[PDB]
Amino acid sequence: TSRNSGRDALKNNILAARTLAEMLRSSLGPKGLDKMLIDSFGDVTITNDGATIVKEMEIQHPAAKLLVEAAKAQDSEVGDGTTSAVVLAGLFLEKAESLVDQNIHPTIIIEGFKKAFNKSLELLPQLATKVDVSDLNSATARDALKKIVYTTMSSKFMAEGEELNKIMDIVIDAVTTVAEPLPDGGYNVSLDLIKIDKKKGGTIEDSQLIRGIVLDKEVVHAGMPRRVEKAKIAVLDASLEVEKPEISAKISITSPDQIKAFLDEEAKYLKDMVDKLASIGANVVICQKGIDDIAQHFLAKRGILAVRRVKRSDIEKLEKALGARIISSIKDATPEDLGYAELVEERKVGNDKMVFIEGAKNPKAVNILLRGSNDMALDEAERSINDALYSLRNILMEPYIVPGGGAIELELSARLREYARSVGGKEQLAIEAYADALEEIPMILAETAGLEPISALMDLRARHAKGLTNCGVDVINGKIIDDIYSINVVEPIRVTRQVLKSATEAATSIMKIDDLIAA
Amino acid sequence: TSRNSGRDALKNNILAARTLAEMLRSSLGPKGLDKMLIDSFGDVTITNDGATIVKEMEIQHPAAKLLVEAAKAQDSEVGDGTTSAVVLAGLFLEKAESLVDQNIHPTIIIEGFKKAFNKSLELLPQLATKVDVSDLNSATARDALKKIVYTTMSSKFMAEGEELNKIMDIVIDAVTTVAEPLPDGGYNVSLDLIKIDKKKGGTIEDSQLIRGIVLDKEVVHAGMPRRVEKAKIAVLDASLEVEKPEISAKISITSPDQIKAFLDEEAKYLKDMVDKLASIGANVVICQKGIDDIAQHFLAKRGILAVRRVKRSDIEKLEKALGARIISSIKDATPEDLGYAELVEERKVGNDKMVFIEGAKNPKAVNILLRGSNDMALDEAERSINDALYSLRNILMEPYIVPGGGAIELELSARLREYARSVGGKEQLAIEAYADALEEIPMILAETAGLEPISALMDLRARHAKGLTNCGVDVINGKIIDDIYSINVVEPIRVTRQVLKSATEAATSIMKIDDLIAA
Amino acid sequence: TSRNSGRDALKNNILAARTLAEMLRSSLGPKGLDKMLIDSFGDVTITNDGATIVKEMEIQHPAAKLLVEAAKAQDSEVGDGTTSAVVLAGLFLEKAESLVDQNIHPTIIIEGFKKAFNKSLELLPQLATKVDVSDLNSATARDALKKIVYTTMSSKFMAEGEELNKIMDIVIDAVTTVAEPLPDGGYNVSLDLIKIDKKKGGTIEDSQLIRGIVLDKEVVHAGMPRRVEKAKIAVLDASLEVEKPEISAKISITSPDQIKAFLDEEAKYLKDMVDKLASIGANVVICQKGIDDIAQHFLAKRGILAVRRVKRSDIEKLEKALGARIISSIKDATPEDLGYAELVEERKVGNDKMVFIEGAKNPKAVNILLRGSNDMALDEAERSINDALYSLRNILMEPYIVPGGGAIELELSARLREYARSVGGKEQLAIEAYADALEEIPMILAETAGLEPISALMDLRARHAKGLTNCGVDVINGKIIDDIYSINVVEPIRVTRQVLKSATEAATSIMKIDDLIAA
Repeated sequence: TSRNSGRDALKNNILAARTLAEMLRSSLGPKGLDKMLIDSFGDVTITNDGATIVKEMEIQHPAAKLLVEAAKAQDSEVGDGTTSAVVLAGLFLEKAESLVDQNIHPTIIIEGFKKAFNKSLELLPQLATKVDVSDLNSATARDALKKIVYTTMSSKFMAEGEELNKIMDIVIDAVTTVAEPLPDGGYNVSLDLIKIDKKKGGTIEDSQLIRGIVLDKEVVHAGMPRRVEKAKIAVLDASLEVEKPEISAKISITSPDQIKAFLDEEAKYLKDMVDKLASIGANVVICQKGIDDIAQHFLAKRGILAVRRVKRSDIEKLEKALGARIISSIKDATPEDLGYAELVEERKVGNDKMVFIEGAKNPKAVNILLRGSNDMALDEAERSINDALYSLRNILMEPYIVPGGGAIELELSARLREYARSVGGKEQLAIEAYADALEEIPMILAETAGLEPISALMDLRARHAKGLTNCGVDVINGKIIDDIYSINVVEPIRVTRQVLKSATEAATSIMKIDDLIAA
Repeated sequence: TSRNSGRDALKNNILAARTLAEMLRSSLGPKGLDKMLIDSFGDVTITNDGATIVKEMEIQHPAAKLLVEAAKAQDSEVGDGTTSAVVLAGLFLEKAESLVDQNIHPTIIIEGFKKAFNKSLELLPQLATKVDVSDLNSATARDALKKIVYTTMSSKFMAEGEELNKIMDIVIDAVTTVAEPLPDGGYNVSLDLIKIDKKKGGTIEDSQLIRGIVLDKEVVHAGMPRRVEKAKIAVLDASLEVEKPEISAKISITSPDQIKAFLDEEAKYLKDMVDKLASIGANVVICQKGIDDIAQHFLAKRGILAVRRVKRSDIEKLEKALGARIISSIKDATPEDLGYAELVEERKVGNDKMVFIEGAKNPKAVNILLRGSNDMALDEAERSINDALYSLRNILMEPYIVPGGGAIELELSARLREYARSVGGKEQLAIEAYADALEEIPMILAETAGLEPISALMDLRARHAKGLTNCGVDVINGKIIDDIYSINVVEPIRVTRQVLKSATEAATSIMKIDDLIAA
Repeated sequence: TSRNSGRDALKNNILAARTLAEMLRSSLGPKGLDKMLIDSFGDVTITNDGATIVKEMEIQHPAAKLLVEAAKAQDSEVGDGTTSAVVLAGLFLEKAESLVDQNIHPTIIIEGFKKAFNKSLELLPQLATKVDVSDLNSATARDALKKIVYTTMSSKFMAEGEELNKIMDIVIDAVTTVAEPLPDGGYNVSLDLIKIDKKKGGTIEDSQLIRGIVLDKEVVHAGMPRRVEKAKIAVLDASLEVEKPEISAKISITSPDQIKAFLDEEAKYLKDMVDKLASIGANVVICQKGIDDIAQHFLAKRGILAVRRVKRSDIEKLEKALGARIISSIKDATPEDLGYAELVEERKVGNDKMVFIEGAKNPKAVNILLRGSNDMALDEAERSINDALYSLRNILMEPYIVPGGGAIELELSARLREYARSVGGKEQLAIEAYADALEEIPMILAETAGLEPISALMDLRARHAKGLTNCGVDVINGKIIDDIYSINVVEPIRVTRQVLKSATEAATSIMKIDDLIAA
């Protein structure tokens, strides 16, 4: 059992967490420097994604494991902020450590950072920008929605891709149509209710939203109906497979006719099962855990359109949208538990076959069909719609946006270095370190762009002093910019709010740990 | 888990990828020096193709694995450009490396190589000379084609074969007619529609084009037809073989009659299979994964010509030209699925048998039969034919040529060093280091030819300075030359355009990376 | 020969001058911890003066030697400031090392300290207080002068000496009469004209100012007048000694009588010289490099009081006051080169003999006579008189006084962190780190007294802000206190002005020096 002294243990934990942070920080910006990641299997992986470098690397120091655990817990809400969140966490820790070095109790530092964060959450709804809950059915004369998709695409990659951007703006318009509203000013839109299916080949301009369901399956037998009109769809949980007692009958393999007599006995049990489904009057069937080949001939003969591996999430929606009820087993199929579609057809997308389900009693869920060239251009175009889907769902589910390019932070740093003056003993030194820590974000972006960082930090400060919140620095420009609102660089409120929660959580947690005992 | 520092890693990853390049460049061009490559298993291989030397050699340090990935991707498109492209990537990395020593942020270098490159792509169709689409047919009084077929042979070889060259020039002529032409000086007949079969024995002059398809896999038994007139061809995917249950029926060895009856029951399943075919009335039959021995005897008894092991691609052409169906299995065969040939014969090439299907409506794919010599002299003559088809294909899909021997590069270097003047700031040093790198190609050619390089540059610069888009150095000649068109040293555009595309890709990617993390 | 790198060399010369300062600071202020210093010859020495601790110790590194030279030069003007001055140089330097770490060029840091210092100089007349220029006929009902002498003893001692302190107050009152009036409203008075003579074997109460001069000496032979009335004083540069030629006669040991006759010739020239002085009619004579015993026997016979060893400074104060002429040698003694005194007498002080010259036309110089007990208690009563006289000569030669207890410093730091708002660029950044360095003085005095420094700085910072100027921290009381004037902790303007002058000199000097080449 490995022991560690106090003083020493906190310094040793600030260093691991701090080593992770300054290592992620070459990759912080929207042109940030890409990492190279070799596995023990020796495959190389080059990315600028920050949630991917924590997952891909051996980390073992317990305080470095806490900081990835914070990143991971953050990784489900955001892709860029979870990068920014680790950098911020690291910059708070190296200021806390300077107060501990003046022998100041960490308890007080924790309490003065708690009052800082708290002041900050009452300044960001006033420092925020409020847009319309509905620009003429929330999407007309396009404006806002186009800038979020042109911006998010430029920030995540840049290069060439205008004929991709316009299609992505049309998709984003189609999701915006879906949307039904909350009396606050948010919306009841949901990523989860959105489902995106990608098919190989041709043009990205041929991608569309669907109100009903698309099944990406190619559907089992060529002889089954290629259109069904007024379809009664049965959904069944189990395999279409024989039901038999567990302990298994034995015949000799040294008699020929009996190997055929087990095989034919199980095969007349399947032909019974298919007759029960054609007696039920089903025109389509879904079976989630498989259909035998003999049974697929008998379903095709009786004229029934059968689907295999339709995954649990897609079934819940098909149930819910056509009014089915999930049936456990083929004896258990029963004639009013069947749901209903106007039609079910097979349609080719990019030469490949595909089943589109429509005429649906309620589909809350929607489907987007994405057709396009190759694999790298298709995977990348899906990813790109994803980044654009997620910015739209953050402005839809909360109407407030805040300016970016170092703005928000510089204002907290000046109101907090005004707050911290009215504050009393030993609490004021902690608070004024948290005001400086927001000032340590912002300038690093200007160094990423190839420009001096310290003269860019002072000139934003004096612009912030004579003017107001407007000013900032743009990595994509390479320069200080008069007015951030002008270059489209508004950000969702939720990318700030979460990284100030997860940086103040990771740093207060490394401050709160005075000992470490290891087996 | 091996860690490495930022800034430190960028230099180590340029060195590694610069070292690879600097080892391969002595093998560049038509006198370049050969490497010897010994495998782990001990196999020695002496070569000077550059895509082959990276395939055959172990590479371990990740930034030299990246340049190999650039080689790899270019090797799918060209065989000649890939040798050049790896060296080019070295000449760009060593000007970038000096800019990193002057402390100029990579974001700027990345962007200046980019502005230099964007200018170059708009200088290379104005530097290009465009010949003809096909006024009076392409190859008539042969000339331009004869020049590429003699010029490719000079590069790829440089020894006697005047009596090989007239034959290659003739084969090229034959291919060139086919064409299937595309708008605005394009063409559609290509490498994946060209098929070359080489058969031993006698002269290369006996080589021919075929409009139909040529099958190398022999007609089987002697007692089958060796010529079919007005042939009914059946095409079949599956093996002609006995199909039977999973768990395998057993009849004891110590009942010796009943094993013999089990065998003859399986011979009655085979003779049935053949008798179905003979009932369909297919005078020819093909089975892709095989014909049974009994089954080959019955097809011969009935007077049916059967072919075995024919490859997926050859089958598709044979489908398309005879109007046939690829049938799944003897059970799937049914009486509208048969194609049609005016004749089918077995014809002897250097004594040996070969099956030619011909008189086939509407084929786009062609077959070239190359007869000749024993074996080493025939594999080199097929290879020589390939090399001549690839120049003829770079000329067919764009009828654009660019002067070689350093003419396009020395001309981009002066036009970029004029462009780089009109650009301001430290980004002008960046444009001007990419003009310096093209001028770093070219003089290396003069040293490989056994001449002083720096004095050859000054002679080349002065003829390039008093005239315009002319003069070069030629490794074959072993001099400098006023008239570089005139000695036939001109290149198709697609070998330039790609190797300058794949050197900027590789070098731009090796710059963006600041970390390397290894398990 | 050892060489050193740029920036490295500079950091090492900042490290040596830092270690000196932060070691000299444990002795700071009047509660300061004393050092013990043992010499190479083993001599033990205990002191807390900083100009002594640098003298009694070997300091090796050249940049630390430079700082002793800045201390040596400052010790010659003040005995309190030079201690404070070492500490002030280290505290500016450790802020400079942070700016150098910010990658700021020294030329910009030097120019911002120059602008901080010129701003500081226009701030020290505004903070400055002028009491009077003449104070009811000066030292009258004494009050202000009583307080500076009692305070200077209380900082210098802090134990029983009340009945010396009162004597010291009479002596300061006596020196004040002397002081002559400048039209600035200052007073000309000079330490080079103040003289104190200490005799063992009494009580302090019997100490006096004298207008005329005191000769400390016992004055040679008792046989001469021990009181002279209307004294004609001869002053003589040389020895009363033979003038015989250097290339000189010799005499044999065995010619016994001629040896006695050479001895009597050197005594008969000395007796002529003495008779020559006596014909001139002199009554006192001073010979500064000596009196022969024969010349003393003969000078007492003529009723003449001769003095030996009267040093060159004392000799000028006696010349100017008696209207004498310093004569070179007895041959040059001549009758009107004599000065005149009303009387010259011997008076017994502490039972010890002492000679007083008085009735002097126009002396500027004064003499203070110091009686006391023992030897150690007399040297200390001398030292106590010294330091208080030194505090009078600084209040008298400039009529400006300033507050103490870290009042001036806390006030410069806040006015500069307002100056620095009207300044721009990287020289603003440098001004604001100097301002911070003044804030680092002050709180260390509260730690010598046992208080908490960060809590004594927050209570002073809020009291200096909500209250108003003359706020400080008293190390002798042990408190933060408002109106430090009340406590009597007012200093001369010249002890602050100089200690900022010499610190800003040492720190600029170690900053202008790039290299160090050492043999």
